[PDB]
Amino acid sequence: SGVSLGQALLILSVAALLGTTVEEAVKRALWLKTKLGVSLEQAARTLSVAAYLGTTVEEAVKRALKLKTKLGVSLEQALLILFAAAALGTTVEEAVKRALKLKTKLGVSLEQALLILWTAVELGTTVEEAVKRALKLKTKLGVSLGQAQAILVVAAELGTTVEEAVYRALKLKTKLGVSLGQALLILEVAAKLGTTVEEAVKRALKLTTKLG
Repeated sequence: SGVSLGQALLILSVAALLGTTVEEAVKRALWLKTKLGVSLEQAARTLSVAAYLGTTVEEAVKRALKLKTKLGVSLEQALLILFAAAALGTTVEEAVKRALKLKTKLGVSLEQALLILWTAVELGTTVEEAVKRALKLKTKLGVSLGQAQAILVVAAELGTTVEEAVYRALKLKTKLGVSLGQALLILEVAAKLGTTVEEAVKRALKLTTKLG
């Protein structure tokens, strides 16, 4: 029970994505988190997958649950599938094949594999090249693969070099005393909101009750 800064930022991003007020975004998210008994993050993510698919939230969930039972995955994983497949513009079976192809090939989570696939979409590169870049960062900065891919996409959303992205991220981790995760989040949210980092955070803090 409580809103970590992280959750708050995401919800901002959702509010943005839906194009609703952040009061209504958070109302919907907290309503979904209880109705489904998921994390708040997962509730926001579900809102964002439904939007991404151009569907209603029930419809998305109904579909996820047909993939949860059919493939024996977790709900979130089912949502990720749907999202990945959308992004690609393929079928779920194809998406699922490619992801379990990356999962085995690289020794990662299914979730990681999907996200790699989605990063590739955004970067406009091959999945081989995306993994390349992510492994380059992982090593260069001693960061996790997740971080690496995150940085990549954030660098993309900003329309800046990965170097400059890191600079600003690190600069926000020093200036504000956040983790790298948080900084990246903040950067992307602010870019999606079309505001400063300071504005985005102040907005996030209005929702933050827990201490991330």
